Amino acid sequence: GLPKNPDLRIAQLRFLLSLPEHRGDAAVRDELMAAVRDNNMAPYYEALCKSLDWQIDVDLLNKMKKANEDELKRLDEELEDAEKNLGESEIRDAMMAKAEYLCRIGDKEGALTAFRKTYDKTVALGHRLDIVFYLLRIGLFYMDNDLITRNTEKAKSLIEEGGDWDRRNRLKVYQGLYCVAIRDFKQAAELFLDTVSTFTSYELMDYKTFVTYTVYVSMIALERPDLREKVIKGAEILEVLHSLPAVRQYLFSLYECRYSVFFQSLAVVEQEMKKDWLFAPHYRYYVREMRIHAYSQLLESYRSLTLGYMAEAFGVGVEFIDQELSRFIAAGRLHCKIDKVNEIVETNRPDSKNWQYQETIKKGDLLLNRVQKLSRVINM
Amino acid sequence: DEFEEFPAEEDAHVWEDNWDDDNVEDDFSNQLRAELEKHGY
Amino acid sequence: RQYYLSKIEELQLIVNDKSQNLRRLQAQRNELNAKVRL
Amino acid sequence: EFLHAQEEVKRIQSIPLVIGQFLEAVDQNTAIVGSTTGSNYYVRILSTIDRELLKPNASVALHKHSNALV
Amino acid sequence: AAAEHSQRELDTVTLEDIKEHVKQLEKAVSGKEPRFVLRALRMLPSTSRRLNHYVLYKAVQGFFTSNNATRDFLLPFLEEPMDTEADLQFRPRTGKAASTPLLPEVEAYLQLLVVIFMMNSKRYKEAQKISDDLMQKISTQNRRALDLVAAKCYYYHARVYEFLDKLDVVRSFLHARLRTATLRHDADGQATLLNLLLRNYLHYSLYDQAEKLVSKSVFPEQANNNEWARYLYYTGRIKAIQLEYSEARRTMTNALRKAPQHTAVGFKQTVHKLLIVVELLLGEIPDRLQFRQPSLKRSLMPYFLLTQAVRTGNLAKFNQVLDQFGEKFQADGTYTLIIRLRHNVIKTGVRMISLSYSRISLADIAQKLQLDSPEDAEFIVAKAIRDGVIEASINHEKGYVQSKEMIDIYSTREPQLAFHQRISFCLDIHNMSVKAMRFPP
Repeated sequence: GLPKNPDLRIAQLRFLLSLPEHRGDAAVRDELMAAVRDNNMAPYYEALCKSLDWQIDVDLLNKMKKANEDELKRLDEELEDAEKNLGESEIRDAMMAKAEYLCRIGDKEGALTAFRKTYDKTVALGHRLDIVFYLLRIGLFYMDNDLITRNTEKAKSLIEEGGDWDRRNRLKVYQGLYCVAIRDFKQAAELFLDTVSTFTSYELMDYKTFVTYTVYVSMIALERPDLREKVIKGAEILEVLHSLPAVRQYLFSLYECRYSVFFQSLAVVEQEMKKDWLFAPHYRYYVREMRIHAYSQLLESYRSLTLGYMAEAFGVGVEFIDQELSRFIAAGRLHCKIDKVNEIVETNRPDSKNWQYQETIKKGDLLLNRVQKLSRVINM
Repeated sequence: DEFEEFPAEEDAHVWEDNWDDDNVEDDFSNQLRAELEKHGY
Repeated sequence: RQYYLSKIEELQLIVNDKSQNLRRLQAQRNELNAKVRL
Repeated sequence: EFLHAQEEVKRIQSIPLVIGQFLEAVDQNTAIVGSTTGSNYYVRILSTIDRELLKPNASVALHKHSNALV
Repeated sequence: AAAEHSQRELDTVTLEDIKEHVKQLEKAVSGKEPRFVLRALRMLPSTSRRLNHYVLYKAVQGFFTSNNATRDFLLPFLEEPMDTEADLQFRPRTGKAASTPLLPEVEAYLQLLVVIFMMNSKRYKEAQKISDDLMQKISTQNRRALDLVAAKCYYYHARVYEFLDKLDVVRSFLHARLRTATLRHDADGQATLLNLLLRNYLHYSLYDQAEKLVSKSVFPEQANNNEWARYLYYTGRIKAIQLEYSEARRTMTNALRKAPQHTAVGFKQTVHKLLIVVELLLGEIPDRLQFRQPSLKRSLMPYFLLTQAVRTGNLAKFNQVLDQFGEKFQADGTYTLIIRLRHNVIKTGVRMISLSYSRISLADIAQKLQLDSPEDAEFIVAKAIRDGVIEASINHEKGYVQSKEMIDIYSTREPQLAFHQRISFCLDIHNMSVKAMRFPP
């Protein structure tokens, strides 16, 4: 529905180029250069050249600059014609076209100011929503946290005043993408599960990419019952996963307690996640949380198990499983303790009463601190 | 009731980061590959 | 001479707090008596 | 004395009681109830009973002597 | 210029504010309640700003004006406005009101305004004379309410001597004034004087003297949360230096909890620094969030590096951060504690091993803690067990460290004791809240 400008594939390719092991890659360079030359994207060409210390082609750069200049002159001429002869609708459309071209040619600040001016002149609620969505897309393209937050708030408010279900679903997809960008995986899983059945924001990513993101985030966020009900038994999710054997194996290995295959698939998923432009900083966190999740899931069904049993189940050595278990217990993530003399992990899961008492102590301590502060404030 | 006697004297990320994030180590894929080839032979 | 000043000062503060406590007790009793009468 | 008064208040709604039909609320702690005896009485209401349960048709239990809704 | 007119407007609204404050002081005098005084000194810091030379000149020419020596003492210390067109005669006291001598509250408050304004002008010597005269005047006064005001100026007095860099020509005077407050059974004055004296002691590094006094003197519970926080911070520093690390950590945690939400950035930063250092001494890794707060990020960044170095177990990183930023610790007054942590890092590793494992052998402990010999591991683990950091016992017959098996605490008396403390606090809170009830006549 909405136009694919700006292309997030361009941002993904740029991030991949910025990566060390893919900095020397050529196919990424070829695809990015083809996209730029199909789009005549000069300012972003300069930005990429200065960020990556690239050798700028003077002929191509000059051709791009001349094309951009003549096109901008054309849009200005159409805007003047609409102002002189036509009503506010045609000048509005001309200004939207100018802003769209500015965003297309990779100008960030120019596109921002043009879209802001258009929004100032925009009256139709649907067109305000479209402009806000364009600003959100630009912010996602440049990973501008403040811009994304402000435009998300604006879109939410606009939809609350008047919101069609299509734009609300699209805003849900954008919010899920941003939540992924800020490691807020629970909300991202919520939104992706809500939008998987009616995903229409193809400008952000393909359906398969969205489904892979949904599977990953739901795995890291949902517990076992919710994961089984909404993801394992998900209709559309299973339908698309029929065409993604790797993601399907990764998802089903943990649910079926096939921990060695799960670990191998998690290594594959980490390798995929490192190259992703959006899941970039959270790959270590995601992997650590998945390892903790697998360890806790295995230990939930056992009171005391030999370290060799985990080594065989996860397909690793005794030393590696011991080191990871010790590190995660030291961080207070697993309810167990290790007997290295016998090499037996004994779970220390608190009973219902003990956990309830500890939660009561914590919550009551917080509430009593608040009460003491309030009383000392008011009693002078 | 400010405490003026004591004078009041990049990485702008929003997400809460845990101590383990600062810990340096090889990638989990590398560790798994190493353990797999160690236990394979 | 400072005897009298110190003694009357401490007595003034204790009688002040006692009068305040008496007033609040008076009000509490009045509420209770209103409930009983109702 | 307040505890004693509450005990007396509870003692008011004691066996035996006469069933009547709550005809119509008049104001706070005051109503008209049609007793099963065959006569309608303008009676008082104890503050204990919630004023929302007194439907204009729901049956009520009244003091045998004073016919007051209890 | 209209800028001077707007300055005059804000000046006269400050005049209205100080008129309201002195009215509250007189209402406290004539109302037999000191809480109005506390409210006046609570509004005092807000109006400590927004003032200039003419504000205080018009204040002292509106009040006093009884031809007393007070005028001869405070007028020469500040400048005077010219023959302004707006000669609005600001006279809160009319006739008999100006005839009667000023109450100690109002004169103390205005002289306090003089000294704080003089301090804001950064000429400490001029404020020294006015502070000395103020406390010569209020020394003889035995008014209970004035003590509150006295308390505040007490602090300010010490404050000015901080800019005079002496802090010692007045130590005996603060001792005597604290003793006078103690025999007067005052709460606010005693607490603030204890806090100022402790600050002086720590500024001159007399930690033994401070420990002796805090052992002898008793901090009044019914004091300001601000003064409580300062006293808790100073006591935590004392206990940290005295090696009483756990009590120091608890006291500093309480001080941080009682910090004025977001009002004292510097005090919170210092408390966070000391708390992080002492928690590291205990072997506990502090909260990460402390380092990511907007106000405490850069201040605790060297402490972030220190915590990372010790948690990673890289003593080379510890020495490196000592070389670069360790000198800053000397400015922060924590260098000795940082050296103690440099030589006590291994306690954190022992605590980690105890937390993770339950029957780890001595050889494995030495391997995982970089200890050269298993006997050294035995010595370290035994010392850590004795010093209340570990809950294990070493079966020396075959060399395994068995942690004390976890018993169902809810089946023990510990929950009863915790609930007893909570119930006592709740009942005391109810008793305090119902006890005042402030029903006016």
